[PDB]
Amino acid sequence: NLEDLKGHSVREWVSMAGPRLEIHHRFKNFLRTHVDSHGHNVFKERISDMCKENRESLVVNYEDLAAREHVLAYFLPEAPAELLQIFDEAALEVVLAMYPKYDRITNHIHVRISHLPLVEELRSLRQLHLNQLIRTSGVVTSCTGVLPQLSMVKYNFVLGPFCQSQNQEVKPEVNMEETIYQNYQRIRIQESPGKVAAGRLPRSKDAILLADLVDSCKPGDEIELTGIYHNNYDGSLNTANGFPVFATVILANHVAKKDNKVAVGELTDEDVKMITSLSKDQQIGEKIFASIAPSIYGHEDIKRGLALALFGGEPKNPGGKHKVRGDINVLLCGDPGTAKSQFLKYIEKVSSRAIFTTGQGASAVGLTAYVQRHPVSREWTLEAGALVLADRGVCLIDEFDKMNDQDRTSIHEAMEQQSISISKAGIVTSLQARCTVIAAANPIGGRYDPSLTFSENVDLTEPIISRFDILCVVRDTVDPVQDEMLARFVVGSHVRHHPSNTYGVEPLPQEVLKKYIIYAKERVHPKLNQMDQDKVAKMYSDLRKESMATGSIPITVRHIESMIRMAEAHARIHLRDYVIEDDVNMAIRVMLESFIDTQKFSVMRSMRKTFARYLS
Amino acid sequence: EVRDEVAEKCQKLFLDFLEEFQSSDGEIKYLQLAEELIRPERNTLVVSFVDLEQFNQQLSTTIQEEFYRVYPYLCRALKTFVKDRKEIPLAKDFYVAFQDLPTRHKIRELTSSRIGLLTRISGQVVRTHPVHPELVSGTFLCLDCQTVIRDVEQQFKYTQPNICRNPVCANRRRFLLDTNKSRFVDFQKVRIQETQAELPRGSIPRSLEVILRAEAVESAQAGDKCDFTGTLIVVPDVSKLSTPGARAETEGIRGLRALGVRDLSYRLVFLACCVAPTNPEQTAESIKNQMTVKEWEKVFEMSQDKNLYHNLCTSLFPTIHGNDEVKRGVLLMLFGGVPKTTGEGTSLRGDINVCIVGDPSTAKSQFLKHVEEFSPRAVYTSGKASSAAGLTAAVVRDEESHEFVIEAGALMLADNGVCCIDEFDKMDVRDQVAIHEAMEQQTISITKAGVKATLNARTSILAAANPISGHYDRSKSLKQNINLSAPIMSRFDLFFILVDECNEVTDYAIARRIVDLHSRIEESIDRVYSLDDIRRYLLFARQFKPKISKESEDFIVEQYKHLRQRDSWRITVRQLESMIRLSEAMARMHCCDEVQPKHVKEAFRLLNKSIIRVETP
Amino acid sequence: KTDFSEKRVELLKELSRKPDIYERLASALAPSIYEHEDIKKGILLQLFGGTRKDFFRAEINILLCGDPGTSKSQLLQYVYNLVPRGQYTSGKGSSAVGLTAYLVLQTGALVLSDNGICCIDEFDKMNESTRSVLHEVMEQQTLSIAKAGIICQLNARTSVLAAANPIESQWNPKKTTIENIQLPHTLLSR
DNA sequence: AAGCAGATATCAC
DNA sequence: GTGATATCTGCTTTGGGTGGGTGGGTGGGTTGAGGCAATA
Ligand SMILES: Nc1ncnc2c1ncn2[C@@H]1O[C@H](COP(=O)(O)OP(=O)(O)OP(=O)(O)O)[C@@H](O)[C@H]1O
Ligand SMILES: Nc1ncnc2c1ncn2[C@@H]1O[C@H](COP(=O)(O)OP(=O)(O)OP(=O)(O)O)[C@@H](O)[C@H]1O
Ligand SMILES: Nc1ncnc2c1ncn2[C@@H]1O[C@H](COP(=O)(O)OP(=O)(O)O)[C@@H](O)[C@H]1O
Ligand SMILES: [K+]
Ligand SMILES: [Mg+2]
Ligand SMILES: [Mg+2]
Ligand SMILES: [Mg+2]
Ligand SMILES: [Zn+2]
Repeated sequence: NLEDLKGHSVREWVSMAGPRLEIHHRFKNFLRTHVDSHGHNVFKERISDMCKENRESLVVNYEDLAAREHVLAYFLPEAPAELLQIFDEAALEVVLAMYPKYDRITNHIHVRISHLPLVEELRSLRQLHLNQLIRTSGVVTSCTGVLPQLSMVKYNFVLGPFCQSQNQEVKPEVNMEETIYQNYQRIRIQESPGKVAAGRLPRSKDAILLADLVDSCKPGDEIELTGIYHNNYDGSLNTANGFPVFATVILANHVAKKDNKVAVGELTDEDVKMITSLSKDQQIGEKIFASIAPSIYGHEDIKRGLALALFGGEPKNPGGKHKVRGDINVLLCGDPGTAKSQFLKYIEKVSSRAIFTTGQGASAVGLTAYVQRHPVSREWTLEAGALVLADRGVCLIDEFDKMNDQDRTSIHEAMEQQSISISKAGIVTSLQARCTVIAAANPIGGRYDPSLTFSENVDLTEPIISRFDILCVVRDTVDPVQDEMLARFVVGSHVRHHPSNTYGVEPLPQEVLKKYIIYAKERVHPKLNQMDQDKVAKMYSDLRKESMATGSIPITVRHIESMIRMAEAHARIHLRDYVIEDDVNMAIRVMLESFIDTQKFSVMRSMRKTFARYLS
Repeated sequence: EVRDEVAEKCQKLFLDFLEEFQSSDGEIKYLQLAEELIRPERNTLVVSFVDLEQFNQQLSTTIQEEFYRVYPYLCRALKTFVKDRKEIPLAKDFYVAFQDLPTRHKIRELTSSRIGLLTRISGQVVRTHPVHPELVSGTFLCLDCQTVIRDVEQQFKYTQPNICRNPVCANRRRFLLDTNKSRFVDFQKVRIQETQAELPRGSIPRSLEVILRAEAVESAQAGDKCDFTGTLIVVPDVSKLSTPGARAETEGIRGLRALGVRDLSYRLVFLACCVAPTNPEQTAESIKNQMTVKEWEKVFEMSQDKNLYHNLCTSLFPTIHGNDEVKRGVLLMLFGGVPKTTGEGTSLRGDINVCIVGDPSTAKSQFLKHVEEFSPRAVYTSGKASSAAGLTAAVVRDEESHEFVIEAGALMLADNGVCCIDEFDKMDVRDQVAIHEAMEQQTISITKAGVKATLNARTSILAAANPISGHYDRSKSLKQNINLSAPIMSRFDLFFILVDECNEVTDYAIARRIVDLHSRIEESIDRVYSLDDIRRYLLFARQFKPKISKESEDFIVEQYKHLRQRDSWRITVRQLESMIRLSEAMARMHCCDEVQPKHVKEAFRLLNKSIIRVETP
Repeated sequence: KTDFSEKRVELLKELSRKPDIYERLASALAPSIYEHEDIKKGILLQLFGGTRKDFFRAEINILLCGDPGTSKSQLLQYVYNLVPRGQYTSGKGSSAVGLTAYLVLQTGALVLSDNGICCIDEFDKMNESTRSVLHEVMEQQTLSIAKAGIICQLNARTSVLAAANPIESQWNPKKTTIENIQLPHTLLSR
């Protein structure tokens, strides 16, 4: 029996030939026969996906292995290096069996473990975890470049191959041509700021990434790290401490961004089937709109605009000399206590890459990019701010009206040209910043005055206001029926979400919505082939006539391009590869309804009458 | 091998003490404690020195005088005492801690004559270092003969075997360390300082290095005042010593072979086996279990008392005369509501904020001080702050490193507790803007040079404020008397006013109360319940999460409709959620599982009197 | 080192029996200063202090504001020499000895003068942070620090003897005390 | 130039 | 003839910028100019 150890450690047990062969056979059988709840061969699909993409890593979910091979699951945390080597060999055998020509692409398959149940904090690691497989989490604070490390060394006659370990120089000049190398990366992982007690210095660890594990994470990332806790003698540590203390490091096996994030690649065939079937539904647009912050009583315009901003438009560059952004920026502005901050928090929770910041807590350089001073290396370096870090993501700005003016003017270039240009301290460069900006503001005096226009209510000027594709006015009006409905919804929300436990359509589950969004943003690129140019052109002229007469908001060419983005975003919501007439009509309605809301109360009736033909 | 008679005798006698010493109840005191050492995380046993002194005085004296010499043998005795239980691996190491040393020494009494003796000191922790694994006994492979050498002792320096175990082998230089069969211990270095009480007059503070091991690691925090029990040792200059496996790394004694032509100096460090504070996953059932039987019946009696609301109010604030409504509001704040999370991952605030606007010398500071002294986790601060952090975070630059770091403010330090803020109207603009998010979202967000963070501020705020003119004007409304903005005012659940009543009777009552408190400090105070009783009762009551019933639902909806119909201050959804929170707190006050209509009635009474006071003169 | 007895206690009690011991001690307090009798009596009472109830500040705080060229600094120096656990310091930030607490934890003069008297000479020249620190010390008798990973509260049960000058070149009779010396009324009320 | 690590021939018993 | 023990041989040192900023500033180097946040 494999479980029974005849007076050896687990390492010793798995080192000898008999148990080694038994483990190899068991793991190969697990790879070949494991099926899911429906009965589909999991690893047949996983290996096919790996080989189609020409990748070298096979990910194994610890729970499945424990369910099917409990003895191997028990062994794995105690003797990780040996078990992982055996798993690699068996995986290579299976892969070559399925794809006999794959040996040309790679000669090694890495088995990587996910969902390890033994989670530990950076602060909690003790000597009893040494040489064990552990799972921890934190913030990446420092990251090297990808470096070449000796793997199989040859010396100059030419000496025989020599293996290289992570802890000492090998003992036989090196022959560069005949030597074998590996990718090497060192990261520093730190306690997340939200988990360290206030006023306390955070703890940190070092981690080593090898081979195809490199570039799995970037500084500033929230990561879950599974690896081997390893110690090695260090003389200068001993000198420093006066005691024989050993240096520690994590030999990384699996790196994930695990704050509720699923990548397009991780989507399975059944997931895509469900997404496509959903997109076939006739009311899918309404269902997606209803999925935006379901615990808020209806603010249906805000939810629609936020859904459009989440899905996004299509960037274009006709001849390589005229760049047009595809992102849709949103500005919420209205009375206090109307759930603007809750909308922003929901967007932060649902998006894959989102950064939340507030009012006076944001500085100009902190938003875009800053110049870091150093005491010893090159004096000055360039470091990414919020907009750079949120590239291809979302930046949410709360208390947008309370910002310092100098700090608010720093986002103009990023909002339109989608780049940050820095000319400081010998650094002249431009960084990419393609992010959707969603801001929330309060009006002048803390209350929106219906007798005035939007421009009169806010202190923002034309240049910043024009950069927002969608403008939403949140009004808190006293109506007995609406007040009763809101009260009955909110109290029911507090009943439903006790810790013990308008569209007329059922919203999508949040996990389903997250999969749907990632698929549409990655696998759908709607194309604008045909459009009623005369209708859009006539509409634009009418809008510019009325805007000049009333002065409620400025209208620019940017308003034409916003409509095209909204039509593209609407088509993307339906998983359509070509924008159609109903997308253009919806984009027109969204823009005209927004414009009418910026008028004074008296003028609103006339404005609806002026544009009634479109709003029909 | 030569045998140390004294150490072996100490080992035998300590084993006898562990086996035989009897508690008051007649059971073996330390058998039941050693029974806990079967867990992987537990490796240390705490032994009272008074028990050992009672059992055997000669043993205690020998241990005190030869602690450093005999400590390994005491640990071996503990290992033997634990050996019987099957769950312990043969490789596990166990350590002994000594708790109650009758005599104490000052940091400036740590002289050479104390080297190796058992000592107790007090100090304020200045700095803590990261945890390390430290080698205590190495296992080596001999490269000449492949023999395995075990239990090689380490002395401040990485030491390899001197001679190969095999009699035939003559090796002295070539060995290999095997980590998997070596023994390590957790290691932490802390730097402590003299306490302000101990610091001699007109003297620069004297600092000390302390080494914590095994369970003692991460048990003392910078700024804490701690008692350390252990021993004073000398640590040589490792940088000077050369060994076969380890070269030397770049007056004292001369002449050692490992020294070459170099000198060896020494420095004094304290090796602590026990750390304690100098002045010393929850659920209702566990809270009950932590309590003794007397305390549990007292808590039950408190829960059954029909005048509990008034008795608690009077007990908490005995020095203050009048202002019953303010006491009721502060009590409800202390009990709190039920925080909740939505299906989409957003949070519904459950904490309660209260504001007290007062005339000069109206005892609002007294309310804040009473709450601060009562609460276990509470921070008292001022709106006008001495540090750049203020009530929220600040970003400051380390000159040497040039790095930017967060300095925490009051609301961060009070996370999961109560923040009493005095002079709430003197805040600065940065704090004013940040407090919106802090009060509603319970988070503080920063995106500045070198810092990108979301910090927790889950706090209940009790604020004290002055009117704009310096005297409250009854003709005006409360909104007209204070300089708080309407958005900030909407974030407070309750508002109270304290007016100087130019009345002879009130003056006579207040003067009598103050003079009586000063004349008879002990006799003046008469509490139906002691503060410890209330602390235990609050701890028990916070574990209840009352559920809103249907009838309470209807009543709350009707009350909100009435408030909106009645009405830049306005009734928002925040008033509705404040009413929900107050009803939940009222139910919690009686350790109840459902919010009944009576609780809603009381909460609405309080909130309606707050809103009316906000609106009308 | 180059710089009670029963008979001494008997002498002290014999003095305490004298009918005018209050005025005798007041006269002895500062023989050089001229004709400031009430100030001397107040400073004597501050030196003696009130009763430590241990339930209540027992400490007496005194502020001497006035025109330049009076004898304020001399009085502060005489009190500083008299008290055993006293500190003499200045409100100006550039000052060599600071009031605020600032690896070695350095407690300021206010903490060092715990159970003693702190003499603060240029009271009006304090910056806002120092004013906040002083208000905290006078109201709560503690000093909180959260810096460099150190979080702690330091006991500061100290009596403040402060000296203040007007903002103008001379005291302005048309101006009240508050507007003559630019300090908050909240701090003056302590 | 100064000193430790390693190699090795050499006296002594 | 084996165990010291005395002689001989080769390594690398120093702080230093031709030994790097793709080693790291918790391994250690004054002076000035240049970005930040908090400041007034
Ligand atoms: N109603 C009262 N009952 C008992 N004591 C009172 C009352 N009102 C005032 N006092 C006394 O007044 C003093 C409290 O002053 P405190 O510092 O708390 O005032 P405050 O409201 O903070 O005013 P300010 O900040 O302007 O000094 C204590 O002596 C307290 O006994
Ligand atoms: N009432 C007084 N009694 C004794 N000497 C006095 C008196 N008033 C002024 N003087 C003299 O004035 C000088 C005192 O100056 P001092 O430094 O004490 O002033 P100050 O009140 O601290 O004022 P400032 O700092 O504004 O100059 C000494 O010459 C002292 O003899
Ligand atoms: N329409 C609504 N539906 C549900 N809850 C609401 C609604 N409006 C406000 N709330 C609640 O009121 C509280 C305060 O809202 P908040 O996020 O502060 O809005 P704002 O930032 O616009 O003032 C939130 O906890 C939110 O849940
Ligand atoms: K260097
Ligand atoms: Mg808000
Ligand atoms: Mg006060
Ligand atoms: Mg003077
Ligand atoms: Zn050997």
